[PDB]
Amino acid sequence: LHKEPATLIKAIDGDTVKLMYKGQPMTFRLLLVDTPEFNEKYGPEASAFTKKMVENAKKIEVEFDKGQRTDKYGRGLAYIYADGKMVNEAKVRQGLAKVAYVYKGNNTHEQLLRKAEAQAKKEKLNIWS
Ligand SMILES: Cc1cn([C@H]2C[C@H](OP(=O)(O)O)[C@@H](COP(=O)(O)O)O2)c(=O)[nH]c1=O
Ligand SMILES: [Ca+2]
Repeated sequence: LHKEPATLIKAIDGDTVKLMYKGQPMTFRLLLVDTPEFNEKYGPEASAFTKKMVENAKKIEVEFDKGQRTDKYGRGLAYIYADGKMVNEAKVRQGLAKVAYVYKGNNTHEQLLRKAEAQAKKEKLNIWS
């Protein structure tokens, strides 16, 4: 895969970010993850962690997978990096999201994320406690 530049417009919530990609505003849904809704347990915690990761970053990057790049709602589908650290992976790694929505063709980082979730469990970290 390959990374592309982008800039933050707005950190919406756990699983979505609005970015300027190719000079155009676009909302991205993070691939391979499901964050607890704002009103569920760990929701506000999961949300802050995500927001701050993209807001504190000096450089945001977009990385599409080998399949569809947009979902049915018109959201871009990608792995997002903050100063070279993958946001999708970091969220799962700290027990603030679960690997989910693994679709044929967009699963390049599936095993890396599942290892992060296994590691987060070994520690009953956040959502695993
Ligand atoms: C992450 C992801 C979500 N989706 C769709 C499936 C779900 O459809 P439904 O709206 O019918 O449930 C929806 C959930 O995204 P959210 O978890 O943001 O709500 O987004 C994809 O199609 N591909 C993806 O890679
Ligand atoms: Ca969600």
